[PDB]
Amino acid sequence: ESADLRALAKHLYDSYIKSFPLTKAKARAILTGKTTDKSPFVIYDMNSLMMGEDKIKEVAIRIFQGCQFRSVEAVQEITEYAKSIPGFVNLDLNDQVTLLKYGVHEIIYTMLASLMNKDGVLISEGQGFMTREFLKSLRKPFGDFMEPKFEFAVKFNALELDDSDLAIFIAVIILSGDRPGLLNVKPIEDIQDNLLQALELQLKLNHPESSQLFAKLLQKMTDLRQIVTEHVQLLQVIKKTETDMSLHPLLQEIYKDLY
Amino acid sequence: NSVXVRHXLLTAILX
Repeated sequence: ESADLRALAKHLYDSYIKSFPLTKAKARAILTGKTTDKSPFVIYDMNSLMMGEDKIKEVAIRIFQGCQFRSVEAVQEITEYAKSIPGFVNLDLNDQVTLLKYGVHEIIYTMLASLMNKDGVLISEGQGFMTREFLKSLRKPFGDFMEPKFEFAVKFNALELDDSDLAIFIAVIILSGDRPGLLNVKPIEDIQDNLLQALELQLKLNHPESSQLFAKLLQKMTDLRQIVTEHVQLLQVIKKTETDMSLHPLLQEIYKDLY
Repeated sequence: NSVXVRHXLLTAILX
């Protein structure tokens, strides 16, 4: 049993490396300045935003549109990673779509934390760094969009997960049997139960001194759902007070009848 | 299928 759970963990890590160009290991090196690559361009005010718009009409709207296109790319990367989880492509296609529709924003926020520190977030494949204070400086309601993600990220990053832990954590979230409208829950729960046993063993071996880390990650799964619920609400305000504000077609499809 | 019909783009990416 345990040897097979390590082979599953390794498969997921290898698939995560294939699916996600900017890993946590690569992001932390950039953020702490321990890489040979050119330093990211720092965006901390409007003048620096203008200067760096090329290395990466109203400003808050332009930032929100770039957020959308990055989110679309992330949905596609997350979908390829999901298709690498053993058993996932043999699920009913309706259920694959439902798991991704309800799971991809929880995964986006998990993986965004890998690009964040308390002072800002890496953007454009690590070629830019936007400060948390600058995001706070945007006019309402856009100035509150990112702050809940930074708050989540600071506490999540304190758990010191690596990419090998994250690969299994993300798979567990995708294979959630309680999403609304799933047609065949038992095969999903069977895959998830095996992923949960792999995650427990991964954290016992990789974080032997981190007591109750598994329970803490289960609770982060709950927290991520609440984050996403709150995010969906903020978006419902954008469409009732902001014009020139239409979501990309892939995001429209995901958000339609979402929560 | 009803979900499939409402998610043309996610279906294309999954396929």
